[PDB]
Amino acid sequence: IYLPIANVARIMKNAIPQTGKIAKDAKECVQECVSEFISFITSEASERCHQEKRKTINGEDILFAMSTLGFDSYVEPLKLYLQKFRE
Amino acid sequence: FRVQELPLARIKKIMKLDEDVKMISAEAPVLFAKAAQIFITELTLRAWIHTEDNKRRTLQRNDIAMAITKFDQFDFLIDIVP
Amino acid sequence: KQLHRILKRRQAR
Repeated sequence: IYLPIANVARIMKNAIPQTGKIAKDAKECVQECVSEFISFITSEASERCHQEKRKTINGEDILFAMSTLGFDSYVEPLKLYLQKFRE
Repeated sequence: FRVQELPLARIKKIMKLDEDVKMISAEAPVLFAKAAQIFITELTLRAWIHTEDNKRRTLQRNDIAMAITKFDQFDFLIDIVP
Repeated sequence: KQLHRILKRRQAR
């Protein structure tokens, strides 16, 4: 239930100085944090969709859950990424 | 790193662990792939503050634990990094 | 902002 450790590690490496190192257990920690992030947002969206008797978690439900939970700054880059992904 | 490389099937599998998730739209995993890249990058940068504050150049799990305590947006990781 | 969702996620985990 985790994203591939090499992808997580590549994103981490791009964030720190080129000379820095990342311990294996820190890559594994971030791997777990990512999965919890996805589950945390999904839980918020899924409760809302249930309250509204809707059977599909849509993109707006994920974005709204992110906005509610402190990640409103993600909404605009995600919309742009999705639009560009589909164009 | 290109966000398109993240496996959408794995993101969907994680979402599907939720007890109230029935169907998921096609776009939801795509949005989470980009969100994952933003989240990892910000968390790593915030942990690296503590790496350097401790006069180290290796990012360690304790640095991530400290970063989580210093940003409200990471409050939800309280049990993941104890 | 996250507190109620955290309490809930703990039961799910």
